[PDB]
Amino acid sequence: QLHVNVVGIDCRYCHTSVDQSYFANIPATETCMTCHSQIKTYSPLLEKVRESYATGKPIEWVKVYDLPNFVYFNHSIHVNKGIGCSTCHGQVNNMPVVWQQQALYMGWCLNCHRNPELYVRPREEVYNMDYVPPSNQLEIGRQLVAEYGIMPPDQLTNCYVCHR
Amino acid sequence: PFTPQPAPVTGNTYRTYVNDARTLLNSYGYTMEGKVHIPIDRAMDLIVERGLPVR
Amino acid sequence: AEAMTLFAVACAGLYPILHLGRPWLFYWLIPYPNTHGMWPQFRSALAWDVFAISTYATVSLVFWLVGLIPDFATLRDRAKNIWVKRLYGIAALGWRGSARHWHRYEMASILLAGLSTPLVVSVHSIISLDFAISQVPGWQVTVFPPYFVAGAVFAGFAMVLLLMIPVRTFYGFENYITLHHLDVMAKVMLTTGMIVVYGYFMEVFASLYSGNEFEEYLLYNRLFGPSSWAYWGLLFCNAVAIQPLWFKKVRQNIPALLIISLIVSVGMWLERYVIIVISLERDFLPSSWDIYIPTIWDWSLYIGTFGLFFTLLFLFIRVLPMINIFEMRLFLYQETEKAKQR
Amino acid sequence: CHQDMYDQQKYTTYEPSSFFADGRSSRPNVPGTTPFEVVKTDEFLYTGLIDGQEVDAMPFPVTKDLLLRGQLKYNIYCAVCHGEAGYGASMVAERGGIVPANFHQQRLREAPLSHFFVVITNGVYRGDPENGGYQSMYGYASRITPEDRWAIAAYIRALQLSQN
Amino acid sequence: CTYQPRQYIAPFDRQPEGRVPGIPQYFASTLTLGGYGTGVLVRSNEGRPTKVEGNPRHPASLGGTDLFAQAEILTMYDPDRSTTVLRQGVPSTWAEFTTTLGNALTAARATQGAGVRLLTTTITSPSLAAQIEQFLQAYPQARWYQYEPINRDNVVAGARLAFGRDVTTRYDLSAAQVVVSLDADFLAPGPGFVAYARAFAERRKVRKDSTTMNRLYVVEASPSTTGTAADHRLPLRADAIAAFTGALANELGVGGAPATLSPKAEEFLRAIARDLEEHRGQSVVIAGDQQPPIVHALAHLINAELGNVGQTVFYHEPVEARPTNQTEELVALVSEMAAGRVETLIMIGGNPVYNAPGDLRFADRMASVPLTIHLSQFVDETSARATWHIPQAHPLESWGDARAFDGTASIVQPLIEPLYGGKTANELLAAMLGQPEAESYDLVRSFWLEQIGETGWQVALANGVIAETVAPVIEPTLNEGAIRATPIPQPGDGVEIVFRPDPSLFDGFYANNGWLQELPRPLTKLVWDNAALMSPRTAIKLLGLPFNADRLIGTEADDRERQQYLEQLSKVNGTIARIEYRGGIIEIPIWLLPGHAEDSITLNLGYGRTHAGRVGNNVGIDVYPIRTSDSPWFGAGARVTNTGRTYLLVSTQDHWTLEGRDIYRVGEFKKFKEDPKYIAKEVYQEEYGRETPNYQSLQPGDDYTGRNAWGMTINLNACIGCNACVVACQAENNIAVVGKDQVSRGREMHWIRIDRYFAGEDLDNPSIYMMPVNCMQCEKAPCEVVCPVAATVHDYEGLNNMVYNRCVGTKYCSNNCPYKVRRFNFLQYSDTTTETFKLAFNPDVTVRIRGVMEKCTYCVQRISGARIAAKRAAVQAGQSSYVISDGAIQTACEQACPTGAIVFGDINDSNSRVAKWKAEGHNYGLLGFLNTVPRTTYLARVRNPSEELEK
Ligand SMILES: CCCCCCCCCCCCCCC(=O)OC(COC(=O)CCCCCCCCCCCC(C)C)COC(=O)CCCCCCCCCCCC(C)C
Ligand code: HEC
Ligand code: HEC
Ligand code: HEC
Ligand code: HEC
Ligand code: HEC
Ligand code: HEC
Ligand SMILES: CCCCCCCc1cc(O)c2ccccc2[n+]1[O-]
Ligand code: SF4
Ligand code: SF4
Ligand code: SF4
Ligand code: F3S
Repeated sequence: QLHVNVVGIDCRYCHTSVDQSYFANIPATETCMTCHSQIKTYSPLLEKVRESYATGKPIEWVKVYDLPNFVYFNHSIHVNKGIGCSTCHGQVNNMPVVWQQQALYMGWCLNCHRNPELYVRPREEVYNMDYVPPSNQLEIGRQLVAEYGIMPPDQLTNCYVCHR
Repeated sequence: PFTPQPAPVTGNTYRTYVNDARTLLNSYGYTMEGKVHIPIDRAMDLIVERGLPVR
Repeated sequence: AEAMTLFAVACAGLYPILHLGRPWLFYWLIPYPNTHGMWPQFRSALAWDVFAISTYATVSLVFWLVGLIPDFATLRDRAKNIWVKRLYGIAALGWRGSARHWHRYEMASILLAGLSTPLVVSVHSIISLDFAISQVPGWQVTVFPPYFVAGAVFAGFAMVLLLMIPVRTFYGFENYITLHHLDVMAKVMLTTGMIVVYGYFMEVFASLYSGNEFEEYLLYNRLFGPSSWAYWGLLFCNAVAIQPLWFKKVRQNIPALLIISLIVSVGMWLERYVIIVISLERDFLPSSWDIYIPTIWDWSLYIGTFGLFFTLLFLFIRVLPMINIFEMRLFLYQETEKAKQR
Repeated sequence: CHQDMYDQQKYTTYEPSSFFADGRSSRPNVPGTTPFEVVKTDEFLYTGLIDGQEVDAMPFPVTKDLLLRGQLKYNIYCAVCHGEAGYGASMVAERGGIVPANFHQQRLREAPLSHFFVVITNGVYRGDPENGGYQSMYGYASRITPEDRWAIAAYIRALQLSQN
Repeated sequence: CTYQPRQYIAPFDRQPEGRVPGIPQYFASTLTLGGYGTGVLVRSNEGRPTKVEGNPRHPASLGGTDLFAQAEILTMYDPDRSTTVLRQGVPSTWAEFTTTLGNALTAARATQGAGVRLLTTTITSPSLAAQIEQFLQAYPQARWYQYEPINRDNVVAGARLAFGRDVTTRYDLSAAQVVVSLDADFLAPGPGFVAYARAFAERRKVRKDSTTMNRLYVVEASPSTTGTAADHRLPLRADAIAAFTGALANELGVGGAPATLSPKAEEFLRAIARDLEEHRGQSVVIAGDQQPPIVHALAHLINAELGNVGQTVFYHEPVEARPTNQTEELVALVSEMAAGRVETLIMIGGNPVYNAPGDLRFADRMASVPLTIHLSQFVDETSARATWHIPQAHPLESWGDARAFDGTASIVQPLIEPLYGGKTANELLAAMLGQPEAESYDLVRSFWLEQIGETGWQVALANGVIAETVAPVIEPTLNEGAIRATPIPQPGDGVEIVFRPDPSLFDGFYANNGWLQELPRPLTKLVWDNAALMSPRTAIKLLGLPFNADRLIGTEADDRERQQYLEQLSKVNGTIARIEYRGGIIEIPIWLLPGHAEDSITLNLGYGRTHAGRVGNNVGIDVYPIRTSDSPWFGAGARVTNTGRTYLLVSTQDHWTLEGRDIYRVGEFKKFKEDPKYIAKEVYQEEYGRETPNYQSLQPGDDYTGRNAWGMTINLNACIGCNACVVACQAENNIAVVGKDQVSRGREMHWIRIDRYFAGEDLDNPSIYMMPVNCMQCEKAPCEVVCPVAATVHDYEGLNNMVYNRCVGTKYCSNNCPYKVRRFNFLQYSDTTTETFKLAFNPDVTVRIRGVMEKCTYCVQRISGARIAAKRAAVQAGQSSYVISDGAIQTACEQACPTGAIVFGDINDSNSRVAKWKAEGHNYGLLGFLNTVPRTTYLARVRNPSEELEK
C-alpha cells in the first residue's frame, strides 16, 4: 500500500518477469536496497533487508498465492491477453499486508476460461490499478476476445492447458 | 475471515507528481528558463526524423 | 441367504477402495459437488459399478430389514430382559401384526422383489460390463452379462448350500430346511452351471469361428499357456463336477453336495482368474507380455475377507434368527390349507 | 487433507534448498559464460566504453517503436525517482534524501549516450577508501536488457529535446 | 488443518544479469564419451543443468545426442560423487594436498623427473595436452602413459601400418550407397556416432520421390544397432573377421589371403565383392575398433583402391593429442611399477584398477609405490586404493575443451558452480606446474586467447564450435608392402570370449547411473545386470541344455511353432556357466541372443564393481579380471561349463517374437519404387482379401479441420535402437528409476519403449526389428473411455490428457490400452529424500506420486510453452490468431534421436514434415481394427537387398 499508492513504484519494477515468463518475479534484496541504501537506514524493520545483501541469505517470504505444483499458471500469456492484476489478485496497491482475495479453485479458474468476456480488459489497462470495468462490459469483452483471438472454452478448458 | 479494510492514504502521493509531469509533457507551454515544450509523440518523432549518432 | 448377500457385498465393496491405489479418493467416482467442477465420466463401466454397488447394497439392506421387521417384533415379544426388549422394539417400530399393515407389507415386498430382480441382473450385468466394454480380446465378449448372471447364481448357491448344511445339521432346522430344499438348490446349481458351461462353449466357438489371431491366441493361451492350470482346473471344477448333479441320489446326498459346492467355489475363482488375468497377460502387442504371479499379500487379504464374512455371519446367527419366523408359519398355514383342499 | 503432489520434490523457481550454502535452489550466473547464440563481441552494445572514454553514439539507429519501448521502460524503472518528465521531482526524493539528477541541466544535456548507458548499467561512484563513500544511482544491469537500456537512453534524449 | 503448508519462497540477493526468472536458458557445452567431445545444448532452468539436448551447429552433434550424453544429468546428480579430498580415506584439504604435492615434486626435482609418471584417458583436449607438454618439458624424464579400456589403439596401429603415420579416418555416409562394416559398430555411441547415424538415416529415408537407398553389410559376433539397421548380416566369429577381410581383399584384387570359410560366408563375400566395383566413390568399408590393425590397414587399402578417398572416406590430422598404443603403455607402466622405478603416480579419470586387464595385477603393482594421486569424480576402486584422492568436477560444472571426431576443440562450458567443489584436470596440472589455487576458467581462457582471440573466444562460447580448429584433410601414402608383410592371424579353435562395451554402462563409468542401469539394453532388453550373451546353438552345444536348436529353422508354415520353440528356449537364461578363459573364472549367467555368432560369448564390460554408488553397487559380474592385455577384445579358448544355479536375469519384454501380427511392416526397395502402398496392400489382402480396410466405427470423434492437430511419425527404416530417445524422455519427464526387483515384478517405468522383435525365417539367426512404442494419443482412445473420473481425456489439439492430480488408480486405462504404454506408480517410485535427484527433476513436469498412472504426453511442456509463446507473439503483433511453426515444437525423443526417426509436427498443416511423412504410402498405424485412429503412425521398414545374396 505504501510502496504503490504512496511511493508509486510500478509493478514491473519488482515483478520484472510477469510479462515474459510464467513466474512473476519475487524481488531481490538488490532491488530493495536500490532505494533502501538511503531511505530509512539503521531501522529495525529494515534490519532483515540490511542483514541480507551482505551475506547470500535471502529473505524467506511466505507464498500467499500458492498453487499445488500440478497447476502450471502462466503470468505472461494472462497479462498479454488483457487480464489485469486487480481482477485476479485484488487491489494489491492498497494492501498493507498481502492477503489472498479468493481461493484459487479449479472451478474459479475455469469460470474465466469459459467466460473471459466478463473479465478481459484493454491490454493497456492491465498494470493500471485504477481501472474499473464499464457499465455494460459484455460487448467490449466480446470485442476484446475477438481482437486478441482468445480461444473457445473447449480449448481453454482442456486439461493440459493447466495440468501436466 | 472477512475481506480486510485498509486505512486510506491521508498524505501526499505519487499521483500529484505523475499528473503534474504528464500535464507538463503535453499541450506545449513554457518553462522557467527555456523556450518552449515539445510534447510526447512529437519530440520522439523529431528525434526519429533528425536521427542519432551511430558508432 | 440375504444376510450372506449383504455380508458378501460388504466384503466386495471394500475391494474397489482397497485396490484403488489412492484409496481415499473413492468419492471422486461418486457424483459429488466440488470446487473444481469435475464430474465422473459416466461412460466408463466403473461409474455404473459405483451406482450399481451402492444401489445393490442399499436395496438389499432395505429389503432385509423389511423382512426382519416382524421378526424383530417376534424377538421383542419373546425376549425376557427388559433392556433387550428395546433393542428389537425400536427395530420393529411397533409392527402389531395388523392385517391392514400386512396388505401394505405384502404389496411392498412384492414390489421390492419386482424391483430387486432387475436390480440384481443389472448389477451383475454391469460387473460383466467392466470387462465387456473394453477392447481386450478375452473381455470383448458379448455373452458376458447373462454369463456373469449365471456364474454369480452358480457360485451363490454353492456358498448357500455350503452354509445351509452346517446350519441345518447344527441347529434343529431339519423340519424347515429339508432334503427337498437341498434337492431344489442343487437343481438350480445344475441349471446355472449348465448355463455357464454354455458360456464356455460360446467363448470357445467365438475363438474357433473368428479368423481373428487374437481370439485364436486367447484360446491357445488358455489351453496351453503359462496359466493354463486355471483353465484346466476350471473345466474340471465346472464341467466334470456337475454331471453328478444330474443324478437324484447325488443331489440328495449331503457330503457329495458339500464337496460339489466347495469344488464349484474353487472353480468359479478359477473362472474369474481365467477371465481377468489370462486375458490381461497376453495382449495385442507381444512386447507387452508378462506373467501375473500373486504375492502373499493378496492371498492374505482374501483370507481376511473370508474372516470378515464369517465374522459378520457369526454375529448375524448370534443376534438374529437364521430363518424367517414369519412366512414359514405362513408356509405352515398354506400347507394346512393345501391339505384341507386335498 | 490430500497433500499428494501439492509440494513436490522438484525445485520450483525460487524454492529454498538446504543443499546449498546460501539456502536457495536458484543458482547465480557462472562468471564468464554466455547462453547459446547470444554473442558478446560488440563491446559498445554491452558497455559504453570503447577506448577508455565516452562515445556519444548508438549501436543501432533510433526507431519510433524503440523510443516507445524506451518510454515504457523509463516509466517502469526510472520514473519512480527521476520523475516522468525527468526533473528529479518524485515521492522517493520527497520522502527520503535521494535528490536525483535532472536530465535538463547542462551537464546531462551535453552528456554522451554512452555515459547514459554506463550510468544505467553501473551507476555512480562507489565507496571511496578515503573519507567514506556511498552509491546512490545503484545501477540497473540485472533488471534491464542492454537493448532496452539503450532505448531508455534514447528516451532520455527525447525528454531532453522535450524540455528544450 | 489448512489446505497447504506455509511454502516459503527464496528470491535472489543479487539478480543474475542475462536471466529472466522462469524462462529456461540454453548453454552450449561439450560432453565427452571416450575423450571425443560432442556439442550439447544443456538447459539451465534456474542456474542448474536439467536436460541435455543436441547442438545443431556442432559436427558430431547435429541437434541429436546419445544416451550417455542424455544421462550425464543424472551422472552429475549422482549422490555418491566425491565431495572432499581424501588423503587416506580421511577427509583432507586441497591446499594441504597442493603443499604435499609441491614438496613431493621439489623432492623429485633433485633428479630430472624419473620418479613422476602420469596415467590419463584418451585426451583430445588441446589446453590440457599443452599443459601435459609443459609438464613434460619441465620434467624430461616423466612420461604420459595414457590408457582407457574402450580405445582406438587398433585404429592407430592400423593407420601406422597402412600409411606410416597417424591419421584420423572420418567417413561421409551421405555420399555412400554401399556400407561394409567389418565388426564396425558405427551406429553405437563412439567417435562420430551422431553424424554417422544422421547421414546414414538421411540416405536411408525413402519417399515417393526417392530413387536411391544405401545398403549396409555387417559381419559381427555380437548383434548390435548396426546389425539391426543392416539389410544383410553375417554372424562370423570375432576372430574370423580378419580372414573375412583377407578373403574380401583377395577377391577384390588387392593383397590378401584367400581364406576358406563357410558357404554362407563366401556367398556374403561374393555379394559384397559384386556390390563393390560398381559404386566407385559411392561406397565405404568400415572396420571396428576391436578389429586388428591388419584389418584396419586392409580396409584402408580397399577404400584406397576402390576410389573412396576424398568421396566417402577422409584422412585428417590426428585429433586425440598424442596417438599411441594405450594398452602397450599400460603394460609398460605396470612393468615400471613391478620394477619399482615409479615414485609419483597421478591419474585423471579412467579408474585404472577396475579397468585394467587382470593379467597385469594393477592393485598389486600399485601397492608398491610410495604415493599416488587420483581424480575421477568418484571414490572409485582406484581412489579407495590410492592415497591423495581429489574430487573431479563434472563436465556440466567444469571449464575445459574437447575435440570432436573430426576436430572441433569445442569449449566445455559449465552451467553451475561445482556442488562439492573439486578440481578439473587443468586445475590439477596447474597445481602440478607450481601454480596452486588457479582457476580452470582462467587456464582455458589463457590457452584460447592469443590463439583464436578474444572475439573468437566470445563467438565460440556463444556458439559451440571454434571455426579454426577443424583437422585439415591430408593425403597419406599407403604402404602396400607393409600391409602385405603381415602375419594375418587366423581364428583360433575353441570357444572365444568377445569383450564388448556395454550399451548402457559403456565401460562401467555409468555404473551408478540409475537411468542407464534401469534402461533396457539393446538386443537383449536386460536391466541392472550382466550376462553371457550367446546364440541358442552355442548355449545348447556348451551347457548341454535339453533342446535341439535345429527346430528354429523353417518357414512361414511352421513359423508359429518355431516362435513357440524359441519361447521354450527362453527362461533358461540366467543359468550360471563357469567360464575358465585364461587362468580366470567369472561364473556369469547366460542369456540367449538369437542373432549371435556360433561358438562365441560376449561379456559386456563395465560390471562387477565394488566401489560404485548405492545405485549399481554390485550389479553384474566383473569381466576385467578375465580380460587380458594381449587380446583385449577377442578370445582363443574358453572352458564354458554349466554349473546349475539359475540366476534371476530381468528383461523388460519377456516375449521375443511377433506372433503373426501386423506391427513391424517390412518391404523392399524396388517394389516400393513401383508402388509405395504395396506393404499395406499385401497386409490387408492377406487379412481381409481387399487392398484397403473399410474400418467402420460407431463413434464420431472430433473434427480437427482448422486447428493445431499434433502427431508423431516414427520411421522404422531409420531406427537403430540406441535408447537415446528413452533416456531423453526419462530426463525430460522425470520418470522414476525403479529397482531390479520392481522390473522383475513387471513394473518398469518408461514412457517410450524400444521393442526388439527377432522376426525371421530362422530364429537361430533372425532379423532384428527395433521399434519405438510410445502413446499414440488415439483420437478415439480406449484408455479414455474406461476412466471412471475423466482423469484421461482428449484435447482440442488432439492429445490424450493423462492428469495425475485427477488419476485415482483403478488401473483400467492400462487394461484398455492396446499397446500397454501406460505405466503405474505401484509404490513410491520417485525419490523423495535425495536432494541431488530433487535438483535433477524437471521443474516444468510434475513428479508422480504412488498410485497414479503415467504415459507419453508428446512433451506437452514443450507443446504448451510453444502455444503460449505463439499466442503471446500473436497478441503482441496484433494478429488475433496464433500460428505455431513446424519446428516450433521439438519433443525430447525427436531432439535426441541421432537418426531423425521420430518427427513431431502438425497434422492439419499440409506443409509440415509430419503431414508430408503421413502422406507417404508406407505410413501406417498399429492395430487399426481397433478404431482408435492413432496419431503416432509408423513408416514401414523398406529394405534394400542385393540380387546376388537375397533376390
Ligand atoms: C435395458 C434396460 C431395461 C429396463 C428394465 C426395467 C425393468 C424394471 C422392472 C422392475 C420390477 C417392478 C415390477 C413390480 C411388480 O412386482 O409387479 C407386480 C404387479 O404389482 C404392481 O402393481 C406393480 C408395483 C409397482 C411397479 C412400479 C415400478 C417402478 C418403475 C421401475 C423403475 C425403473 C425405471 C427404469 C423406470 C407383479 O409383476 C411382477 O412381479 C413382474 C416382475 C418382472 C421382473 C422382471 C425380470 C427381468 C430381469 C431382466 C433384467 C434386465 C436388466 C437390463 C435390468
Ligand atoms: C489472475 C489470472 C492473475 C493475474 C492477472 C496475475 N497473477 Fe500473479 N498470481 C496468480 C496465481 C494463480 C499465482 C500462483 C502461481 C503459483 O505457482 O503459485 C500468482 C502468483 C503471483 C506471484 C508469486 C510468484 C509467482 O508465482 O509468480 C506474484 C509476485 C504475482 N502473482 C504477482 C502478479 C502481478 C504483479 C500481476 C500483474 C502484472 C500478476 N501476478 C498477474 C494469478 C494472477
Ligand atoms: C525505492 C523506490 C524503494 C524501493 C524499491 C522499496 N522501498 Fe521500501 N520504502 C521506500 C520509501 C520511500 C519508504 C517510505 C519512507 C517514509 O519515510 O515513509 C519505504 C518504506 C519501507 C519500509 C518501512 C520503513 C519505515 O517506515 O521506517 C520498509 C520496511 C520497506 N520500505 C521495505 C522495503 C523492501 C523490503 C523493499 C524491497 C521489496 C522495498 N521497501 C522497496 C522506498 C523503496
Ligand atoms: C517492489 C517494491 C514491489 C512492487 C512495486 C509490488 N510488489 Fe508485489 N510483491 C513484492 C514483494 C517483496 C512480495 C513478496 C512479499 C509479500 O508481501 O507477499 C510481493 C508479492 C506480491 C503478491 C503475493 C504473491 C505471493 O507471494 O503469493 C502479489 C499478489 C503481488 N506482489 C502483487 C503486486 C501487484 C499487483 C503490484 C502492483 C500494484 C505489486 N505487487 C507491486 C514487491 C513488490
Ligand atoms: C480469467 C481472469 C482467468 C483465470 C481465473 C485463469 N485464466 Fe488462464 N487464461 C486466461 C486467458 C484470457 C488466457 C488466454 C489464452 C487465449 O488463447 O486467449 C488463459 C490461458 C491460460 C494458459 C495458457 C495456455 C494456452 O493458452 O494454451 C494457462 C497455462 C493458464 N491460463 C493457466 C491458468 C491457470 C492454471 C489458472 C487457475 C489458477 C488460470 N489460468 C486462471 C484467463 C484466466
Ligand atoms: C486450469 C484453468 C485448470 C484446468 C483446465 C483444470 N484444472 Fe484441475 N486444477 C486447477 C486448479 C487451480 C486446481 C486447484 C484447486 C484448489 O482447490 O486448489 C486444480 C486441481 C485439480 C484437482 C484437485 C487435486 C487435489 O485436490 O489433489 C483435480 C482432481 C483436478 N484439478 C482435475 C482436473 C481435471 C481432470 C481437469 C481436466 C478436465 C482439470 N482439473 C482441469 C486448474 C485447472
Ligand atoms: C532512485 C532510486 C533512482 C532511480 C530509479 C534511478 N536513478 Fe539515476 N540517479 C539517482 C540518483 C540519486 C543519482 C545522482 C547520484 C549522485 O551521486 O549525485 C542518479 C544519477 C543518474 C544520472 C546522472 C549521473 C551523473 O550525473 O553522473 C542519470 C543520467 C541517471 N541517474 C539516469 C537514470 C536512469 C536512466 C534510470 C532508469 C534506469 C535511473 N537513473 C534510475 C537515483 C535513481
Ligand atoms: C460408494 C460405492 C463405490 C464402491 C464401488 C466402486 C466402483 C468400482 C471402482 C473401481 O475402481 C473398480 C475396478 C474394478 C472393478 C470394479 C470396480 N468398481 O466397481
Ligand atoms: S527413435 Fe530412439 S531408439 Fe530409434 S534411433 Fe531415435 S533415439 Fe535411437
Ligand atoms: S496409445 Fe494407449 S494411452 Fe495413448 S491414447 Fe491410445 S489407448 Fe490411450
Ligand atoms: S514425445 Fe516426449 S513424452 Fe512422448 S515419448 Fe517422446 S520424449 Fe517421452
Ligand atoms: S482407468 Fe482412470 S482413474 Fe487413473 S488409473 Fe487409469 S486414468
